[PDB]
Amino acid sequence: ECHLSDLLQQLTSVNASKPSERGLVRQEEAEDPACIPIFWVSKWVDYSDKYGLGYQLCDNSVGVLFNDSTRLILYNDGDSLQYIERDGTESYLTVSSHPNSLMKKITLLNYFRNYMSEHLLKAGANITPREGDELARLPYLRTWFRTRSAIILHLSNGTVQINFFQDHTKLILCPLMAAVTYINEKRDFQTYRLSLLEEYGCCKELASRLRYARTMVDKLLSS
Amino acid sequence: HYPSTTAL
Repeated sequence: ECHLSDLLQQLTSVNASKPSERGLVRQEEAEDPACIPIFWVSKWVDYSDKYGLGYQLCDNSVGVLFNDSTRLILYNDGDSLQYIERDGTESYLTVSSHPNSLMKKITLLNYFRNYMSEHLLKAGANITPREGDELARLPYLRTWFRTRSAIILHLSNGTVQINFFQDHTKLILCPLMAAVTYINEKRDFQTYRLSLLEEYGCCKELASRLRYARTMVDKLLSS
Repeated sequence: HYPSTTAL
């Protein structure tokens, strides 16, 4: 919605300053560890041929985006639940309760949760997330797509994550803090304010992906 | 099916 348009114009602004062509680029002066995101996808598995795409946030909370456009999130407490239908309504259940309507989707939310815990590696394991509100519900995965060069994930709180398969690098763009986190080939990370990148620019690695990440935002809003 | 980065 407005968040996707907000993100898009922030990317056009940094890409129009031509940040890599600077007499002296100082991306060392755009850091903001006070802008590290609260949640981000650190595990995911795509089984869309049968059920959908299951994931895990930085908290152990597990969510699944099913093929029928419904969603099921299991909080990192192991019990609390959240079900969101295609049309948007939310419902708050538990696993201690026995909602018969979903017992075939809870089993598959469990299968995804077991697989990710069994085989896949937690991305951003060396990052301290930033503290969130006390009684804040988790965000769900609104829309995702997966190409050959990268995968794109769009949470319900605006954050857009992009993992490049070849470089292993990862971007986490937040339109609210106006920041991006770049994860290095060596799993090193940093958070840069976006308006500061206009004034000081950045290296070729970060600059290149900010240009590519714009066309991906354009493909989320073309749909 | 396509999983993300395997523990390794």
